[PDB]
Amino acid sequence: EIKELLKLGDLPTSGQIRLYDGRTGEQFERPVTVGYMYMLKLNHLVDDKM
Amino acid sequence: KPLVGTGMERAVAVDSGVTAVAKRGGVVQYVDASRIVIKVNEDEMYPGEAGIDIYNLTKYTRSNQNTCINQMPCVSLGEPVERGDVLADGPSTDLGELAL
Amino acid sequence: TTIKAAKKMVEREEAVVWDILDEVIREHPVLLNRAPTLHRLGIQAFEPVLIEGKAIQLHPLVCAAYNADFDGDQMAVHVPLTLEAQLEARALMMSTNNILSPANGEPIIVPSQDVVLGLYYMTRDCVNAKGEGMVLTGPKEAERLYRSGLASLHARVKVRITEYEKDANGELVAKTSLKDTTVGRAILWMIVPKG
Amino acid sequence: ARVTVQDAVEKIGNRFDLVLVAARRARQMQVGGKDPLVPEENDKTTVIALREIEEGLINNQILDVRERQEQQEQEAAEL
Amino acid sequence: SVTEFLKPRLVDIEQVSSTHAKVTLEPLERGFGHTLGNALRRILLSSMPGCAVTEVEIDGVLHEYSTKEGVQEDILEILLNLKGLAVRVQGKDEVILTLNKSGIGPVTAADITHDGDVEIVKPQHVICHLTDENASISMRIKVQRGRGYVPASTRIHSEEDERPIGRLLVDACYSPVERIAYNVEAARVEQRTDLDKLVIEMETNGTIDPEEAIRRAATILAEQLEAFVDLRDVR
Amino acid sequence: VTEFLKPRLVDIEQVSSTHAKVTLEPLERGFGHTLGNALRRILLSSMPGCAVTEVEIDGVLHEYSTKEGVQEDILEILLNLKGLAVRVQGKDEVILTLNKSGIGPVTAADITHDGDVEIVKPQHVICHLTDENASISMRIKVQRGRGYVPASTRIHSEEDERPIGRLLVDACYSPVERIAYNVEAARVEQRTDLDKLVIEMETNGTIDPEEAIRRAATILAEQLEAFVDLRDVRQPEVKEEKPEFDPILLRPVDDLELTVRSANCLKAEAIHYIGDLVQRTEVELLKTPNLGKKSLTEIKDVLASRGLSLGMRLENWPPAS
Ligand SMILES: [Mg+2]
Repeated sequence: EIKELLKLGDLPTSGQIRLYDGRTGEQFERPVTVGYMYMLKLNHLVDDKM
Repeated sequence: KPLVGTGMERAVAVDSGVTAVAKRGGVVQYVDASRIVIKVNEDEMYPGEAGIDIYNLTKYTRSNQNTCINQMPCVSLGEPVERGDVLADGPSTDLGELAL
Repeated sequence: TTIKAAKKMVEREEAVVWDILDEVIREHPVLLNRAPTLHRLGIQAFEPVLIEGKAIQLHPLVCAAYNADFDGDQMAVHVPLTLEAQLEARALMMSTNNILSPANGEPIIVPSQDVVLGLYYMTRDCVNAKGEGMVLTGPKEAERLYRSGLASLHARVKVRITEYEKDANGELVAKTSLKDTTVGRAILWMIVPKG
Repeated sequence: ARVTVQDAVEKIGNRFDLVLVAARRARQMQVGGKDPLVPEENDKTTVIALREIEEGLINNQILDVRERQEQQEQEAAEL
Repeated sequence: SVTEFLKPRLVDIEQVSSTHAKVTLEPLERGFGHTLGNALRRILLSSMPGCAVTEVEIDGVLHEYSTKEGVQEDILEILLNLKGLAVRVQGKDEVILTLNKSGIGPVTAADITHDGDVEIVKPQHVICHLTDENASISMRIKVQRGRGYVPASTRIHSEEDERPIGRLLVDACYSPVERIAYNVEAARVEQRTDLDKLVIEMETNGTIDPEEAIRRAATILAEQLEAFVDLRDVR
Repeated sequence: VTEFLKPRLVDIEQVSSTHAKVTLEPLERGFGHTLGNALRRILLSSMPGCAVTEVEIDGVLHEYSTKEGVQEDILEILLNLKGLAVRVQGKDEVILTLNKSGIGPVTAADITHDGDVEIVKPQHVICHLTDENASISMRIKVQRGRGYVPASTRIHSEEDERPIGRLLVDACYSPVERIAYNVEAARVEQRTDLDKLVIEMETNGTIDPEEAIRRAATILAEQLEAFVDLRDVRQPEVKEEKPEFDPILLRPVDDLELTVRSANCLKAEAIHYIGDLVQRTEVELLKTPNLGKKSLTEIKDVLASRGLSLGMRLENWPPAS
């Protein structure tokens, strides 16, 4: 189902896309996976720890 | 809004008392960042000594964990709302959906 | 002149005090300590370098001894404050002076997952890649050919190595020979010492 | 600068007496008012003390000989 | 020839939209494609002349954690929308714009009092929404030109600019470019082979000109390279 | 400020006189990475020089050959030849011979000395020769190429004709043998982090490494010359033309931060533009109805606080409407 939902859009089916380096500006071999993940900022801010 | 949700998010943000729930479905009369005034529909309105409903949104105030708790209105003027529908998204909410 | 002026300048944090702070921590080590201390390596000595931020940057090869993952572990820092103290911390409690665990002779500086994965990928040779079967003079030319993109990273290549062997005395005999190894191993050879 | 002290452990019997004589040299160099016998590179007293110990011209015996020489010079100047 | 090769030259500033632009550098002999592409991309993403908002002044609200009877969104959303707004100034380096609005409606960029050298890149950019007839908003907006990006915290210099309570500080995030992609392809040379033409697409704020920003970045890179074009031991 | 920071190098270590370690400090937060990457990608491939490209042994016509007279295979011969650097004059292609026999090993000094070429290391050992009965000779052709040409593209050069059965060697026209740039943190009085660049390079010795860095900088500057501001400053010209009438006068009176009451009173007298009001002394205001104290005060405040005043004599109005 996720595969057909991806193929609905123009995104690649394998889920892993070729990525370029930000520093060297060359192509990363072994196409890295990439997506959209939901993340959370924990209630352990550093300004109350240092 | 969280992209990969579980469907249950539509309940936590509603079944709790964090967001502004519609006690009586009606027509939006006055939208403001502080208060929200709704006009009760003729059927749901009481046949005597009745009027319009007012929800006083809570602004930035200290919570029990030194966090901010603020409600943001998510309705437009003249937009009819149903009973139980959300009117203002509280902290970490988006259109009646939990969004941490 | 007095202590009040220095205190006010420190509070203001003028541009003339940062160099003083860099000078006083030129060779003044500090002590890093994990919250649960098990063995001697629970407290180590390190030369501090100043960084703009609110977190303590730690070496990746030492935290394995600390059993300290980076998921939110908080550690403490202490100051020796005495000449005897600074010399002791530089002499005994320093990280370089503690490479073998006091329990077993096995080294505690064993590399972690990231570096070993990188090196494994660097040395895991395939059967066919860019530049399979060519010849390279030295590891420097291998690194040049690799970074130029004209060849892959792992490919069976006949290169020439110049290795050194320690004789009975303190002599390092040199031998140059042609080996058939992957480009990754040849590139990594520029790192290992001659012995 | 200084990163390893194993070469100092080689020249001294152990690490405890090594750090002891190093602390004595550091006291002589910082508050004792003695000049460093090796040209420093903007390093503290501990680093130059460890370097002079590694060079082999300073140890416990040399330090007590120097202390005896300073004491006899002082008592000859006092008279 | 084998030595003393050619230099590229700009030939097109064709824009597919009002902001999404494309440039085509050609020709490049060999390997200079990826080099120039990555270099120009990093220089563009690093720092370019921007004209974002720095300070705001609303007579009604005193602090960004307050409200105001008449506006739909909150002061924080107003600051966010103002930061998202782009504008172009030519003559001076810092300017103050006045925005006065009344009546029910979506208050956008087209409702501000423009000036001579001040150009709004898009008037449809919504700022807030007035949801009351007898409600008005009169605000001042400080816009200064800078380089790179500076947050609202470290920009403080003295303790007097914040003494006026109406003065609110937003993080000056000025960056005309937003995404810079590039790719090399086979160039059309007269009589040769394997010459590379570099197509650089840029999704920007529309404030800066594509050719202007490209030449500015090229000059910056050349000046930085000049540091050791005649390198010598000097302190 | 739009004015960047220029670094000042403080260390150029020339250890071994053929391997340089240069530093650069300070740079921007991301300039070190891009500069190191550009310099590396230039010196690796796009750096003209000279190197061996053809080899021909008078007795061996294949890379695989059990050749007598030498205790090394042909692969080691090709490797040593590839490791032989030579600088040539304006002549972009030249051949040389190695007619020599003997007991010891043939080195670079045994090449036929020609004024058109120059060997960088005569003592560089080429091939160990059999101590007796070993008279071998081979010719080598060098050219002036662009950079590294691997065997894959080299075997394609063989694929063209190779009519004699010509042997081949990996062409490495780049004078630099290896390069490694590293970025670290550098601190200014209050700057968070600047890119301090450290470049360790090692060349074939045919040219100085600092000279190679200078040549790479010059070639990159010549490449970017097509877009360098079109000039040094490109605008040493400041001309200020300003008419007598101000453009604020053309704008309507509703753009002066005035109340709706005052706006209605101003529109009552059919005075829309500001220029239609600046040419009107206040004598014609308190006679206008609905202009008492609050409205008059607001008008005199919001209009004259901008520098101008109410009531002036001008003739350039309205240009052009
Ligand atoms: Mg943990």
